Amino acid sequence: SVPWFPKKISDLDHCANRVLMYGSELDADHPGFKDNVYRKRRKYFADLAMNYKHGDPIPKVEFTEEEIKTWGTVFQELNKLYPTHACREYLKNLPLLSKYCGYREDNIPQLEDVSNFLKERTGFSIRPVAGYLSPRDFLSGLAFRVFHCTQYVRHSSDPFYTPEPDTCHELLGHVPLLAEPSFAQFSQEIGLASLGASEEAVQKLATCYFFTVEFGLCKQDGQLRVFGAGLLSSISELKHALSGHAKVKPFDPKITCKQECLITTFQDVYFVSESFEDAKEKMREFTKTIK
Ligand SMILES: Cn1c(=O)[nH]c(=O)c2c1nc(Sc1nc3ccc(NC(=O)CC[C@@H](N)C(=O)O)cc3[nH]1)n2Cc1ccccc1
Ligand SMILES: [Fe+3]
Repeated sequence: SVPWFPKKISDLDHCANRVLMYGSELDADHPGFKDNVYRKRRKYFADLAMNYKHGDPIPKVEFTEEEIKTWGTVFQELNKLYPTHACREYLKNLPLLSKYCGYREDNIPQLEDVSNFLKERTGFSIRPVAGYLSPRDFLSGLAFRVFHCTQYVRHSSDPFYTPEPDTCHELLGHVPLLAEPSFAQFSQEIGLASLGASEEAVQKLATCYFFTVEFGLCKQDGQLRVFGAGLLSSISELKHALSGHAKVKPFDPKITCKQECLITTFQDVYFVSESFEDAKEKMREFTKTIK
């Protein structure tokens, strides 16, 4: 029988809080693991997300000077690399975000502002999320053009590394492409495909999502470019991915879905999509075979 799935955007209220691992529950190896002040700050962010209901404005947060410095450090360096590394759609949308959502080195954009911007451009919206969700629940958000988004900032001891998504990853990695209609469509259809799907199918969709939305490369005017959010927010892997020393294969869902998703190291392999339109077409054919 078909498992429960959200049927309208407010139904995400019921699965968004089905958190498998709370945001405040840091793994032994976390840079802030021994920091009780950062631990409290994380509990504050997790509580904001848990209390959030669809329809609410996303609570605005006053970021500390230390958090803003961490953002600025990350921001400053990544921006040096984007012109020579990022896909054209990313480069087109990022200056719009600087203009309308206050992206700059000395300011962390508010999720509410970014959500209102996306709603206008592609109908995407943001939902703050406490911590890790099941792949079923995370992907179901995309069905309604909702991106579940972390609001906290990585620990300041190491601005260039995070074991997990933080809101620097969300704002710099994900948001510029959610503002692109072809990418938004591609993403939504991953979500739509997942709704009520078997566990098996959900896992394969989540792996395809990982190797496009999070670590994807594309070919544009004969060049390899980056569109994966996990690359776009990581100084070291962004450079590595286009370095010439990375393994690279064509995006092909039946093959890609067999690949392991690595969380604490560089990927072993990156997949190249011809275009967002082509990736979308390939997923449509793939979904027929698993659903
Ligand atoms: C498939 N899936 C699920 O099943 N459940 C989710 O809740 C989920 C999800 N996918 C995402 S989105 C997402 N998962 C990620 C994993 C890794 C990375 N890696 C990096 O950013 C590298 C950066 C670093 N090396 C550096 O130093 O910069 C980016 C990710 N983006 N989430 C939301 C979620 C919210 C909170 C916590 C986890 C996940
Ligand atoms: Fe991500």
